[PDB]
Amino acid sequence: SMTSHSWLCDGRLLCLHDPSNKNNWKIFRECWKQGQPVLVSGVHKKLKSELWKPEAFSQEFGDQDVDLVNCRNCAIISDVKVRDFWDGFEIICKRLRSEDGQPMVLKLKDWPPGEDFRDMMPTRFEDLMENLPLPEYTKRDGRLNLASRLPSYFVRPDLGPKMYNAYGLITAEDRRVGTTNLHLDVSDAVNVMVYVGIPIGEGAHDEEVLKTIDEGDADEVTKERIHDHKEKPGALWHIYAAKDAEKIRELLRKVGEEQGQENPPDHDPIHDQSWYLDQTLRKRLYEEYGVQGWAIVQFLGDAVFIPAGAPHQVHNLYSCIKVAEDFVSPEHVKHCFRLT
Ligand SMILES: O=C(C1CC1)N1CCN(c2ccc(F)cc2)CC1
Ligand SMILES: [Cl-]
Ligand SMILES: [Cl-]
Ligand SMILES: [Cl-]
Ligand SMILES: [Cl-]
Ligand SMILES: [Mn+2]
Repeated sequence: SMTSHSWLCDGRLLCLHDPSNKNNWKIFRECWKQGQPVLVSGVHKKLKSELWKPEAFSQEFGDQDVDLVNCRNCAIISDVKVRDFWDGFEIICKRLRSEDGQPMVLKLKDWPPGEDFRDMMPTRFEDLMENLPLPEYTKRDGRLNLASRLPSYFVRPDLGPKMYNAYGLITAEDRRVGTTNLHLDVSDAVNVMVYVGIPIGEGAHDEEVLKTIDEGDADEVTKERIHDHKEKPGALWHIYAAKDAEKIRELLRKVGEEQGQENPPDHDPIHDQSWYLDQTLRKRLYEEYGVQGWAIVQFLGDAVFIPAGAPHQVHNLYSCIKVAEDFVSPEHVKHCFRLT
């Protein structure tokens, strides 16, 4: 039977089922006030699916100049055509290769660049913004979005949205690497999975995806969305409460020292965006510092709500197109205030 919502993460994560329900705020707002992330499923069913395909981005924008990142070693691939990224999104034999002859796991950096999404892609901008869940929080002009209403004593987010495009991580060694490393944002954000590409050529890599989800500490209900309903899983997230940020900094200063980094005792390993918490580090965070997180699998059409100040990291299971919008809720405005 169709229900308003369910619980993931053993009761600690709200999952809303109807992305456009006029009464969603009644279920959402107490979870949000307590500083929890929230998941909303079904956004893909509201979108024009033809606007969000990798082949359309290549045909329309392929001659633009961009930089890529090799996710395995952080090497920057400078000044290539954006088609060189898109044409290998799902077809492994078309991907740029490393010196060892293997196909690379690539991230497309800063594309579209800066605040240019709306100017470059007006039809896509309209399709995303008209179908965001919790529209009084998430729309530029929402009644509960303070972004356009605050003075300079507050850090204001850029004009969005922003697109996040990267291949899936593939090997046993890739399990310890991030697509996006551990960091925090001073605004709230909603991140929508608009396309998942499951490749061909090495298309049989479904086994290491199951081991990554399991070792990623995913709950038993999350493990059922695959096996029972064959939804397409895009990315594995870990999110931590804003109140636990300093304890995470203490763990990472101690691990940097153990590994022979030479950092002043005050440097900020979260702002540095240089760490990915693998199974070993997540267990050490729990056991040595008392900190538990939320392990979330973002399927096609899932929207992830990330609270301001909450440290978070992202590991792509398959090739993902994500679109995210920043907003400033009244519940979390303290995180962008410039005093005390
Ligand atoms: O000099 C370099 C690397 C430092 C960037 N490259 C030229 C050769 N490339 C290549 C790899 C596999 C292959 F089948 C053909 C060519 C890899 C990239
Ligand atoms: Cl908070
Ligand atoms: Cl467009
Ligand atoms: Cl709302
Ligand atoms: Cl990163
Ligand atoms: Mn972020």
